[PDB]
Amino acid sequence: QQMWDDMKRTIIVGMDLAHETLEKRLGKEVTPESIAGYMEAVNHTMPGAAIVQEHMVETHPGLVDDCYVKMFTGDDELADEIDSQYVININDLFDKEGQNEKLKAAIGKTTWQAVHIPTIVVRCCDGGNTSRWSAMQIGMSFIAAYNMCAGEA
Amino acid sequence: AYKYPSEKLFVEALKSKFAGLDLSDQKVKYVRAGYLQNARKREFQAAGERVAEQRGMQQYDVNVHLGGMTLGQRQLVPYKLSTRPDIVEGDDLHYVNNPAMQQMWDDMKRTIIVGMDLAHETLEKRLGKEVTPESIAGYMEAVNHTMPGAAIVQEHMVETHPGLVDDCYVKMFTGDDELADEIDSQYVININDLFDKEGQNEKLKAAIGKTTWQAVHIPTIVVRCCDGGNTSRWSAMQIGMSFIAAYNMCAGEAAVADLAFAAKHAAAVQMAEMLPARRARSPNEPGGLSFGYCADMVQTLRVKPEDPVWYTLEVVACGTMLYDQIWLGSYMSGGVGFTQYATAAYTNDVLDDFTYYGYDYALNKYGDDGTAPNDLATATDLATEVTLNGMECYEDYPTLLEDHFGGSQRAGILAAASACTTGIATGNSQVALSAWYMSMYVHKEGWGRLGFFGYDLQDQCGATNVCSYQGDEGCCLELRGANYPNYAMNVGHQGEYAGFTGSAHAGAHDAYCCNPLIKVCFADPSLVFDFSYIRKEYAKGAMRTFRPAGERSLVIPA
Amino acid sequence: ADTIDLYDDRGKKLKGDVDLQAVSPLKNSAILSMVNTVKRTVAVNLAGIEKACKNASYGGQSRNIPGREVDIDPTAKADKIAARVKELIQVEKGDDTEVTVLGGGKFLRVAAPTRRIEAGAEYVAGMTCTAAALTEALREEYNLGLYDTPYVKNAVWGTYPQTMDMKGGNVLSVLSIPQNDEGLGFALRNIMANHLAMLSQRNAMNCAAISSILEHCGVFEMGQAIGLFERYQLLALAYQGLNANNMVYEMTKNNGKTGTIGTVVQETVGRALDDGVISVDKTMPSGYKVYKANDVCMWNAYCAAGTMAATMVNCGALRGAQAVSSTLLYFNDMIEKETSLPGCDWGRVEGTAVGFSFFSHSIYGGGGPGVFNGNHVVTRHSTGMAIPCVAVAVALDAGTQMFSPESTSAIVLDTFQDVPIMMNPLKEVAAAV
Amino acid sequence: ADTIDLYDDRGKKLKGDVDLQAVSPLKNSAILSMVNTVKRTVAVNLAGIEKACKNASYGGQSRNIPGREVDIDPTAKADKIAARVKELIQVEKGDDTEVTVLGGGKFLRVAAPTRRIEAGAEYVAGMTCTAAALTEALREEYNLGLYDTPYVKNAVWGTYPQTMDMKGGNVLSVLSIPQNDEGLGFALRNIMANHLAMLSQRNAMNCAAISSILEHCGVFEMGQAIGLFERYQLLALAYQGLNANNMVYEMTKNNGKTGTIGTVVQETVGRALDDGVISVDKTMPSGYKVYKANDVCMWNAYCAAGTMAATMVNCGALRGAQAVSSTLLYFNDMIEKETSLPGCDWGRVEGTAVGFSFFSHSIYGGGGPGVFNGNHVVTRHSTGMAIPCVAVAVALDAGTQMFSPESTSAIVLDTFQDVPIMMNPLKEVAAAV
Amino acid sequence: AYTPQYYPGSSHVAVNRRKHMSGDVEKLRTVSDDDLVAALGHRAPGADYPSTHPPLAEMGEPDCPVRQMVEPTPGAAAGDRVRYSQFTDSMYSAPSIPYFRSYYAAINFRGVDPGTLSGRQIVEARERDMEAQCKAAIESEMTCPALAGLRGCTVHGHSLRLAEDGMMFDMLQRTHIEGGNVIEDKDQVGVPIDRKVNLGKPMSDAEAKKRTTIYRTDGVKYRDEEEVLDHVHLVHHRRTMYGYRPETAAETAPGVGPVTYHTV
Ligand code: F43
Ligand code: F43
Ligand SMILES: C[C@@H](OP(=O)(O)O)[C@H](NC(=O)CCCCCCS)C(=O)O
Ligand SMILES: C[C@@H](OP(=O)(O)O)[C@H](NC(=O)CCCCCCS)C(=O)O
Ligand SMILES: O=S(=O)(O)CCS
Ligand SMILES: [Cl-]
Ligand SMILES: [Cl-]
Ligand SMILES: [Cl-]
Ligand SMILES: [Cl-]
Ligand SMILES: [K+]
Ligand SMILES: [Kr]
Ligand SMILES: [Kr]
Ligand SMILES: [Kr]
Ligand SMILES: [Kr]
Ligand SMILES: [Kr]
Ligand SMILES: [Kr]
Ligand SMILES: [Kr]
Ligand SMILES: [Kr]
Ligand SMILES: [Kr]
Ligand SMILES: [Kr]
Ligand SMILES: [Kr]
Ligand SMILES: [Mg+2]
Repeated sequence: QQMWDDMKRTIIVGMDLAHETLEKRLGKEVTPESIAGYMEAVNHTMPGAAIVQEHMVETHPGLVDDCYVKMFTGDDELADEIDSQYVININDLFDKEGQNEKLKAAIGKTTWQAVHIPTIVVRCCDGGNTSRWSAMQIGMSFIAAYNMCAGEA
Repeated sequence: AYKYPSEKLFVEALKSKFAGLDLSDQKVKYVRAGYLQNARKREFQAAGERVAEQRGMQQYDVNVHLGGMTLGQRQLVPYKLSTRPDIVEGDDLHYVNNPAMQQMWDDMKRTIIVGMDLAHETLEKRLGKEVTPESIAGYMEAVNHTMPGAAIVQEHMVETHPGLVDDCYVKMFTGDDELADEIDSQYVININDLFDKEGQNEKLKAAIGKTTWQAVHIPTIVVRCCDGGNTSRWSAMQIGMSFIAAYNMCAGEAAVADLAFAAKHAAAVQMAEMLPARRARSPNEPGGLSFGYCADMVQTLRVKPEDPVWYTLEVVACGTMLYDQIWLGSYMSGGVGFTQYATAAYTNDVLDDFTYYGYDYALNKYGDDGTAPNDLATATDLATEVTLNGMECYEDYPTLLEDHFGGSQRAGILAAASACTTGIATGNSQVALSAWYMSMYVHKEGWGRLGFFGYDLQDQCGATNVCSYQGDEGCCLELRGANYPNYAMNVGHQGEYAGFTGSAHAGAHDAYCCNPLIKVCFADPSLVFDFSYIRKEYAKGAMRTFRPAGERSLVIPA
Repeated sequence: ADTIDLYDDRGKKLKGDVDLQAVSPLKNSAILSMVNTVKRTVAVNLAGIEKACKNASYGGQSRNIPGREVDIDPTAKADKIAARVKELIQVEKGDDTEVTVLGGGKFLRVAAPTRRIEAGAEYVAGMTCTAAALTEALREEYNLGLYDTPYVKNAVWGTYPQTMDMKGGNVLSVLSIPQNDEGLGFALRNIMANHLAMLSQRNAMNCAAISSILEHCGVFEMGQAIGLFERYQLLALAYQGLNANNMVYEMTKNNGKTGTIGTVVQETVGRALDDGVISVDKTMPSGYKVYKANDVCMWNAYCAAGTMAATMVNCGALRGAQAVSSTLLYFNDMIEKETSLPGCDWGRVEGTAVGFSFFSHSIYGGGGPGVFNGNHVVTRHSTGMAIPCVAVAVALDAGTQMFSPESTSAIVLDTFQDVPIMMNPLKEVAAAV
Repeated sequence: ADTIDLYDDRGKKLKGDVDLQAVSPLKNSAILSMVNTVKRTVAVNLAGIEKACKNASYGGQSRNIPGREVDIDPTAKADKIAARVKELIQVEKGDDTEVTVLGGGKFLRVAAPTRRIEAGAEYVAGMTCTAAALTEALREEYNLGLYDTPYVKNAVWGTYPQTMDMKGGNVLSVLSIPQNDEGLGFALRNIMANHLAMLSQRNAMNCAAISSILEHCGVFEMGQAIGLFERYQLLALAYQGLNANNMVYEMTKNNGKTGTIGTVVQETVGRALDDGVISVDKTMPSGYKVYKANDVCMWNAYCAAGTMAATMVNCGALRGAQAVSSTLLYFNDMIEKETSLPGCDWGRVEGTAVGFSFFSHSIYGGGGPGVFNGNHVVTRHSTGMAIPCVAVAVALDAGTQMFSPESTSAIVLDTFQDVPIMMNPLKEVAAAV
Repeated sequence: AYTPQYYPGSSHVAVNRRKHMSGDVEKLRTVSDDDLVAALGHRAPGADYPSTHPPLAEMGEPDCPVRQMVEPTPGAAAGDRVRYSQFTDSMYSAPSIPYFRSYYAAINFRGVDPGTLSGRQIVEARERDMEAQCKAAIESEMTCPALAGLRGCTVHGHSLRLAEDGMMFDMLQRTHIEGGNVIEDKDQVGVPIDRKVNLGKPMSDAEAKKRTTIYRTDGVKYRDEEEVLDHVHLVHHRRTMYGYRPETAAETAPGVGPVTYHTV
């Protein structure tokens, strides 16, 4: 059951387009430091916790302990600047037969998030929940981490 | 008849939240305590510390809230379940934290109603079998062994652990009293015993007729692993196996395929149909749930039909939680979600006050339940009075406004009180719907605000689509649901619509709104969730005293 | 090029040495007319509307909305309602709009104007213009108002738009809604076999023709009749569906008294060898002969004709639809064993038949043959060479089915029984050449 | 009967006292042609096919199937491939099949023959016949065999048939697949606003016409332009989309230098009053005047034109698409407060605009204006009187958007830039009277 | 030309509503360009305007008759970013109410993107244009610096009891009273700024009640504003009627019943 729940609750989401939006529309600068702040935000918010509004009610963190977000990238320089608790280490996991270099070449200098929403949510609901749940808390985290208006175009 | 009292129904909850407070005070001292004021936030912070330590990765931390502030710069207040003494922290009403809420939805999702007449006609026509009470009894035994996932025909089958599927069962029901009395009562939904008020049983039996139906409830654990599309299929599989055994059929002949088509389609009554591609979902998911069906699942009507307001607000509680918290707040979005968008409709006795005020106003102006004119003039009168009164309550009681701090909450509650009053008074769901949008428009001009950015998409489309008869605009409210185009997106409407659909049939003193099969199916006390008192169940879930189905403690280590 | 002789449903020769292109869905005016006909024609169940309103059973499935009955009697006003519907949907005087009362007022046959199809992207304008015209006509005839017309609208349109289809409604089509398409180009594939049997008035030769035409029209729209595959599909249409060279008719007649699936297999092989479609390739040491196809597409067409004739001989003898699933399977399984050449659609008829047999004899889904169609997940896999046989089997059934054409498609029979393309499809296709 | 004067995109009179019926989607040959054009025309991304094969990136979304690269260069052989595609899909010499090389070989414009649409039930024959003809052309040109042709097939068709659409494929349409229809008749409503802006080559008056025409074609196919509702919809098309009586053009010019949403509201009311569409009904004690509509359908049409002019004025001044959502909302909210008459589509434009504002400024979905369309759950609710404004706002944007027309619809511009009905829609509609 | 009447009602609240709509709002305070830029938080005071695309003159424009006849705002000509100002207004008789802030923007300013919500009201526009619109609103009688403030996030407060000193609750306390004046020392999204923006004094409670656009029981009671109720009813009724059939005969369709109005 958990193998299937782990598949269903997973969505992969690029970050490059979001960073391009912040640059183009807001003139924000995206740095390792701003990305680090984003990754902390999204691992607080993704399991169902609040970052912007007041008097919010939240998911019990112990019911959603399996929910988390990590980033990964073909760009070793960036992967190295982020706290390793937030990063899938392609080089360590794919050390055999040069597999890490094949993966990094296929991914390119692009940045991705591996999002795993709570098992309890897909059990109550369905797999269609996954990309929507991911996007809501990704959005909340960008708002916080880049001092956006909490709801602008 | 009902008489609205001298003390507003919401005052008890205000006094229980704010002991000693002068309820007319517009000002307050802010102490800016942060999360440490609140036991639930403190417990959550400690849970997050364990989570991070056990997995090696940061998770919940109140200090990640932006601005260098944690939740609770103001006072974090609890919620009283309306009509209940139970006061809970707001997080206790988040659907993820509340197993009663989860099980109400699982109980609906795992239900399918399946006719037996077509299957019996197949056995007679194709095999020449005789269908008797004795053969039906053997079938009912077979289907209650097989439906949870156990074997009846083959050899060397492996089976589901009966303890993991203890909530799964099948009961039959029929308008034919003579057959219902011939089958062992453990297998029968007793319509006469459950619907003993205001002759409801005779209305249901007449509307069902001398036809025979199965209420099938597949295991909660299955729909949790899978989805609502599993329900009609799982049901049909084990129905088929049980007919094969109970009528000595070939275990797989052409006639079995006819039984499958009947069980899966021709005689299958889903709780909800599929949805279009942008919001693709299997059948038996909340987007496909009609408001008439939602109202018929709630069973307060068979308990106390002489108070139509109580049943109405129990439907509101059922629908607002399901549609706003689970469906729109999770299936269609997720995260922290939409708990308080819904709790506004079933906590602190606010909607109850506004609605009983309206009921009393209508009773004295138009007369008894269901007798007011079914017209736009009447909807205008009731909605405007109910809305003005509610707005004056928010204006006169600063902590009431503070409770429904978002305009969307106020909009939904004022409009629900307006439309429930109209439905009870006129007996007409469509007229009540005109009152719903009237409330929104009155409200908006009073305060120069209504709801969130995209709250009144359906409300500005609203009045003109009540009485449209165009293809994708016209529809009776009972058959509208969460996929009616205008309604497909936004919080603060769908459960309220279900509510005043119920209010119209309660005001008319009907036994149901839309489908008598749904009504009988969900009256059965063998379901896990008690559909006759929604808000009492929510209180149990919030207090960690509701036992759901589907847990896996029997097959996991400590 | 290829030429065929065209024969009618009684084995009489109609036309000789017809260019195969002249019976193409892209060229033959009768086929084009048949497509237009099923797209724009709908049926209205006025009796069902009357019943739904009087009993407030809007949406069906035992639904009852207490108190919301609307007491109207459209079956007693059918001529007046029909005239209003015609006025509301007709685009130009004398255009091809038709509105006809049937059943003494119980039903309306509505051929929506072709211009309304042309003006849209799909085929639903017939359904939607009729539903709207009928809703308006009822509103005006019975002086309905603000709060009761929505209920009457649901009597017509069913639970639309809470659902994507007019579920429980009373406007009927032999087509389904586009969102039910399994893939690209599948709308003409989504025609229930019970419907096809009624279109043909249970004339099994005409049923083969109607079903085969519409199946191959679907395959062309799917893009799977391009280049070499056009000849592949057109030969299958001609020989399996249009009784080319009288092969289906004659093979059925010569095996109708004592024949079996296996004797039709043998006749198909013998005809292929005599006609030069196949030849002996090599002989194994045991004396078993491996054949070779001298014309690959033509060998398939012979197998398609044999599959159909086998269906007519075996289901005809049983007077039962259910044997079609095994007929399609074992005709092709054994013709391969007989020749070491691949069977019809190179195994895709046999494969369709394996799963179709399973899902017409098991607990898991499907049903009797009458519920299948070219868009059904079970029976979609051959490009048009399986479903015509299923429809023929359904037409030949003498009363063994639970969900028979009369129970699911009675209004289809009445709606199309005076439509020339459906009354004599083979004569119409030949006359169009 | 209603008549209108037709004016072009530069405020020049084209035709006087035209019968309203003459611009109906059911009768105007130019409108019927536009529908046929968007149905049967597709673009081929030959560069994308070449890239996918050379890099084994079949299906897109970062997919890579190592070792399954197929080294082909269709962009270098575009004319030969184009000629083979035309030969494979053309039905008759001299029919309206067109295959044109664009971008020096990077793309092909394929106008599939109308007969292939007629022979089907939907519109997908252009997409499917082109994908099939292209797959065969590549197989033949590069001598592809049993085990590599399937990979090249996916380069053309994307992940079809594991998906219902050609996801990641390289055959493109301005329409979507039918299964994405939200309801009955929605295929012509499912045209991304970025596509509409490219069809118009960012000429905003032409954008209003193209989008309004296709929206109302959809509404007709939905069955929501029957009887009185025909006049309702046609007046909205004429005044909002076809610059009837020059009112959209003149009101925009009148407000283009210093005007605002509010001044366009005022001009709309003044015109309605001066033209006798509305009059003073009653006066309240404060002096506030309640108006009445003397011609309800025409009051809507004036509100519809004002909504469009207001979009051109406000989005034109911002040179930004995002203000269209608030323009549609506040134009109609304020015109109701100004008159006590209901606004455009009786609140359904305002309501669409409420949700559109929300879903173009929030976390929950939507996006910038260019991703919406008449089939989008957010923006479907008005019968054609909102999306044309959205497409116009997208066309007026000077570069504030992330998902701009040149990033999602570049091939649409090239494919249709020389198609007369898209180059001068207003002139072709008037000439077709 | 047509003379607008804007809105019904005869009370002084309705008069205030028409002042906001018509743009005839009295100036009550001054806010410097630098102070306003600092509070809005999109750029450093004195910094050049960033751009999202090149100036229109530099890149040219498609051949469009609408573009050629609608004048771009200064911000659009320059290619500025689209930025925003966002305000929250107390329900305890703040001068402004969300919808009428949006009507003020939509009637009196060009190229603006207003949005109305219960607890926040936003104006997006090209940055320099948005600053001018924000300056006009914040310096005017539409603004009390205690009952209203800039809040680009964490907006909670419009519906809460006021603080003892009359300040509307702000979770981020971006404003506070210093010696009778409201000082802002954080930008609108809560980031501390190296200046103290002085927004002058709060309105007295009596001034607020004279200047407010809200109806409520301690000021002008909504129940008594029968012209506004009549307007609401008329628009709802006509919307209902014409959705059934868009013609005057719908106004007496069965089911309308004896609709009636107070003042007409
Ligand atoms: C009633 C059917 C027709 C149908 O639609 N499904 C059936 C029965 C169905 C039931 C049997 C449960 C029970 O005993 O009550 C289930 C478990 C599906 C369900 N409803 O949960 C199943 N088969 Ni079946 N079914 C099976 C199989 C099979 C094999 C068994 C042949 C043998 O020699 O034992 C044969 C088909 C064949 O001959 O190839 C078969 C037929 C059949 N299968 C015949 C009953 C045969 C009999 O009378 O004994 N199954 C198998 O071949 C192995 C897997 C096994 C499945 C259970 C599992 O996977 O653990 C089960 C899968
Ligand atoms: C970022 C948005 C824009 C958006 O797309 N969604 C947001 C935020 C989102 C987040 C906030 C979680 C967090 O704090 O991290 C969630 C919980 C959805 C989620 N992602 O799980 C939510 N809102 Ni919102 N949102 C709400 C509401 C509201 C009210 C709050 C006004 C006030 O005075 O406090 C206003 C809209 C309005 O003015 O009408 C509002 C806006 C907004 N809402 C603004 C943030 C406002 C701010 O900066 O403070 N919500 C409500 O009105 C009540 C219910 C409440 C929801 C949580 C619950 O139901 O328990 C929450 C529903
Ligand atoms: C055929 C189809 O069933 P229907 O004919 O639509 O009832 C389909 N079932 C299946 O394919 C069942 C597959 C799993 C059980 C058999 C495994 S061999 C379904 O339910 O959608
Ligand atoms: C609009 C649409 O999103 P897309 O534009 O398709 O991304 C749709 N979401 C929603 O309707 C979200 C509804 C729930 C959250 C907001 C409640 S007010 C959906 O995900 O299918
Ligand atoms: O601020 S928005 O109205 O976009 C979202 C409210 S939850
Ligand atoms: Cl070929
Ligand atoms: Cl050959
Ligand atoms: Cl009419
Ligand atoms: Cl009129
Ligand atoms: K689940
Ligand atoms: Kr809280
Ligand atoms: Kr909890
Ligand atoms: Kr076993
Ligand atoms: Kr059954
Ligand atoms: Kr459901
Ligand atoms: Kr009442
Ligand atoms: Kr307002
Ligand atoms: Kr039909
Ligand atoms: Kr295209
Ligand atoms: Kr400021
Ligand atoms: Kr301020
Ligand atoms: Mg009573």
